[PDB]
Amino acid sequence: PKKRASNGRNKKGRGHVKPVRCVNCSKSIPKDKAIKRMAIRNIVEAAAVRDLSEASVYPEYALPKTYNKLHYCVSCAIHARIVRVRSREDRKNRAPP
Amino acid sequence: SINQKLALVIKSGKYTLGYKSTVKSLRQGKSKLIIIAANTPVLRKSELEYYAMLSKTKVYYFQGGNNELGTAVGKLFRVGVVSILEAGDSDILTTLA
Amino acid sequence: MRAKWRKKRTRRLKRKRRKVRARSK
Amino acid sequence: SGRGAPLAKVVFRDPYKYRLREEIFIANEGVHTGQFIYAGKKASLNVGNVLPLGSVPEGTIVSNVEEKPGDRGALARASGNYVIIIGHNPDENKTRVRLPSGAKKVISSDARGVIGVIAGGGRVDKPLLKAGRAFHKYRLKRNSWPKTRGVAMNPVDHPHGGGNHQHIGKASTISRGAVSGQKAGLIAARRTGLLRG
Amino acid sequence: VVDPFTRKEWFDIKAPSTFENRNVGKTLVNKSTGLKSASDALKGRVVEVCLADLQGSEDHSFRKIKLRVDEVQGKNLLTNFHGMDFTTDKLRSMVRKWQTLIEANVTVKTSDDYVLRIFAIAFTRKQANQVKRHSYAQSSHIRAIRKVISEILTKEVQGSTLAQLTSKLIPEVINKEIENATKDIFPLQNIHVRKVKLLKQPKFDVGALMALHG
Amino acid sequence: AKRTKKVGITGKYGVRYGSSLRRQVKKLEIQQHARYDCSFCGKKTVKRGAAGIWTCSCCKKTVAGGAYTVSTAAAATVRSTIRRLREMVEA
Amino acid sequence: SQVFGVARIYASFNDTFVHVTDLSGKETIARVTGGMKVKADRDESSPYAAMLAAQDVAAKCKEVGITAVHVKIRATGGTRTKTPGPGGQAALRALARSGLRIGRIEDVTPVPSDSTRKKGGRRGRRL
RNA sequence: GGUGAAAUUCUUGGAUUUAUUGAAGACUAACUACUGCGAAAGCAUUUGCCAAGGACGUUUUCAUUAAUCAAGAACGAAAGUUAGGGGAUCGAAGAUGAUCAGAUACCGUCGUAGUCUUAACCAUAAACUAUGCCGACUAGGGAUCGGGUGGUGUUUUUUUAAUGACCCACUCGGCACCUUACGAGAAAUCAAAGUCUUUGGGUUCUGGGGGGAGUAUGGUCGCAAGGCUGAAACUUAAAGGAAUUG
Ligand SMILES: [Mg+2]
Ligand SMILES: [Mg+2]
Ligand SMILES: [Mg+2]
Ligand SMILES: [Mg+2]
Ligand SMILES: [Mg+2]
Ligand SMILES: [Mg+2]
Ligand SMILES: [Mg+2]
Ligand SMILES: [Mg+2]
Ligand SMILES: [Mg+2]
Ligand SMILES: [Mg+2]
Ligand SMILES: [Mg+2]
Ligand SMILES: [Mg+2]
Repeated sequence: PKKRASNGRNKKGRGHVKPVRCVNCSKSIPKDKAIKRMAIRNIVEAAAVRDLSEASVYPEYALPKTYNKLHYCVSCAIHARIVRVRSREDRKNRAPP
Repeated sequence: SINQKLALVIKSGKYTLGYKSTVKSLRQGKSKLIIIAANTPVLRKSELEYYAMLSKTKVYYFQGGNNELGTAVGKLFRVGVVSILEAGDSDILTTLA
Repeated sequence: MRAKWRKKRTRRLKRKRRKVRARSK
Repeated sequence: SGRGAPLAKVVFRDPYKYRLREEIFIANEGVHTGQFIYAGKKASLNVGNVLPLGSVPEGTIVSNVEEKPGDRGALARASGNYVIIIGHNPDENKTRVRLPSGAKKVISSDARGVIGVIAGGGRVDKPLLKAGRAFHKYRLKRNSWPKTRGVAMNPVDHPHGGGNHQHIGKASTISRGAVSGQKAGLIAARRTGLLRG
Repeated sequence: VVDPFTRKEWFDIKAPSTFENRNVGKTLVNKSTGLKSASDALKGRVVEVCLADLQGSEDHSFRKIKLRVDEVQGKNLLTNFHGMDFTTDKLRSMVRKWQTLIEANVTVKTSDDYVLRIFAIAFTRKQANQVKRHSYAQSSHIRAIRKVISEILTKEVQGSTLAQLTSKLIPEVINKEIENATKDIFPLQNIHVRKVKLLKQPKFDVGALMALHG
Repeated sequence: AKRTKKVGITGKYGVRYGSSLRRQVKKLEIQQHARYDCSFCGKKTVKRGAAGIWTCSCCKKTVAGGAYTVSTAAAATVRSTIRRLREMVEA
Repeated sequence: SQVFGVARIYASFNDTFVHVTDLSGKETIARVTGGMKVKADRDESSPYAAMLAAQDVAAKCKEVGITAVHVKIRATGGTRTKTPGPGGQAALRALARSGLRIGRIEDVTPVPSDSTRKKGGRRGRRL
């Protein structure tokens, strides 16, 4: 039977979207079906900040952040526990948190 | 724009087509405008300005060869030069184009 | 037997059947 | 005759006495009779003109390029061939070019070339279909045709000759230092076999 | 054993006058001698340095500047502006979803024969009181804004000799000009040149370099 | 009436030399025997006189072109590149 | 008051480079890699190998005159992971430990406009 | 370097790593979304040129010119074929290093074809919304794209004119979504898959248990690969769909 109304993807009005490559295994993925996450990390840590504040010129200069959009194939997102397989009623929920 | 002005002269005004009749009309002072095909040879073309400069009549340089100019004046042959004897319901003489 | 591989194998038999026939012809 | 590319007869006025001098250029594609050619350092960048290499931009396509300034054309003369100006070296003026064979050459910037590609291109695209067309092609060139295979000969005639079967018997790759009478085969071959990396 | 660090000379990098404090840093070279003298081992060096460092003010924490050494006098390497570029974390923090990114670039020559490509970036902005959540331009605004930006960038360059372009780039008066000339088409928030790359160098003009390095 | 199905002009070669070779010749012979528009007098009167020589039967103008066509694509690309660089020089 | 160099920490997976240069980057000063500090081939990219490989870099920066460093952290980039390896953080912390001053940390991972198709096949690297 | 761990491979002749400068070919990240356009296939850097198109607006024109369509045609991913060009990358074949009982697989490093383009072919995909097209009607809601209409509604520019952008309220058209189950369905589910034994709006295509078999044969198209058309003898009590408990 059919599992999802939005079959497994987000494409109603295209036919063809574009492929993207999985960051974990390089699998080719339609861009709308890819599981996308936004990793915003401190350039150093959550614990070496005090060390870098003590041992650096420019007191509390910037603490720059690292931005990268990750694209995951279905298999790698499930095996990395990014999407966490859900129940029939709970998979209809599109809320992030 | 230029083509529809040409079509209006052919429909409403009076005109002559071809080298010999154009030069005769340039001699007789009956020409208000000369349209010159792009691929008209340079000797004939300079001959046409020299005649036109003598009679103080405007020269417009058609963009397109004698096939295109013949089509523009509504003909099924090439015309390398057209002379406008008098504009009819057309503003071809008043508009700089 | 996957359906596309059975199709491929059947294309191989057909491709060689049309060669033995042309040979015997 | 014997040349694939057509020739342009270009008439110039002699600068030093009242008379006309004629020249035999190799016509570049797009050059027509009655066209004005301009040949000089101050010539325009138009097909057919003859310019020094140092006074044409990057990526310019020229033909009949001088190997040395004044030799009157050595490079890219066969139909459809051309030289690409790939760089300038203004101090001790040199121009880096790409030859039809793909080699990178350094020519003096004062050597001349003709803007455009040698006309008659695509000729070898048409198969000859038959010996007779090769006969007439070489009747106008030289006595290089037909060719008898060395293995088809006798040992007195060719190093490939002899044997109770037609075969070569030793390697066809011959050293560069072999002497005349030995250099039949693939001379100084760095590799052999179908070109397939 | 070699230990090449008992062999080099520790030169000092100087910045063009169109900045704050011109003391940038130090460069290690060699000990000069015959047989490939160390004098030529510098004339092409390019050093990136933050505009915040060479201006003192921290509001220039992004937008690093490339300074290329032109010649060597004494224990001093005189640098000239070689390029400008925003930092990566600045770009990435600036690109956000539910908005439009507009980018324009122009290749343009200065009053000098300095050929250089100017880039520019801008982002559609939500108006105050806006309820809709994505603030996108209508692709006619985008060409309108891009046409405005290109014209402004071409106008700011073609005067503004390299020294004047740098003195224009530091206080970001160009982005006030872009904003003033685009505020009607569509509101924008993060308007920046974001990059300058020099494509072709004019005559070396040692006098011009000395006009910046006193 | 359609006298041949596919050989066309290359039916003069009968059954010899191979169909692929005859097809290859056929494409280039049709090009080399075609009439082309004159860029000078605007008439379709340009015929080949020899490989690389294209002569307008009127206006007597002769141009140098491809072995089997008046203009080769390489020649067209070289024309555009030369024009582009010329305008860069003249800009 | 201080003399600056550049740390240029390349933190891939399976290795980490601590490559201090001058400001220009033309002159290397103490390039030490994680593979130098361990012999197991499992942990060249480990934080401990990075700790040791940045400790001896800074022990070399001193006695040569570099007292402060601008840090450029790098991932493999191109068509690869884009995520800084485990060793990059230990190497940065090791530089701060070692008395070297720090200024202007930045990430310089080469990020294309997607280009030059990624290795692995269409179905990806499946194990 | 590479991996889970390694080998293979490069490396004191300097590998990897740093910097400056080039060359080539491909791709067009982020922005990029339950958003857009296209007949579908598909289509994402700028700018110019060219022809086209939907929707909207309309107190313009024509006046049945229309719907669907055997035959007949144009287009039609990728792979593949031919001949040039290009050939950075990745990479059916192949090589090689591993793993294992074996591994001619997965993993590693290379690597021809191919990947790109031009001129021709081919005509097939889970070419899918697995949902023919045209028309009408049956329920509530909010968001969104394009056009329009209306607010003594905000906002910048001279302080506010306007315009833009935004807000609100309507309206046509569109991609969708949410709730409910009128109603439908075997159910999953579905605003169409509803207005069906209370069975008829128009029209095209296709199916008739599972295999044999999309096989054989003939025809036709194609350079080929193959495509379209397409049985039977024989064999069989199931095959299958959806859901439930384990
Ligand atoms: Mg299932
Ligand atoms: Mg599709
Ligand atoms: Mg022979
Ligand atoms: Mg014999
Ligand atoms: Mg982009
Ligand atoms: Mg859009
Ligand atoms: Mg039909
Ligand atoms: Mg089908
Ligand atoms: Mg179907
Ligand atoms: Mg839509
Ligand atoms: Mg039945
Ligand atoms: Mg049946």
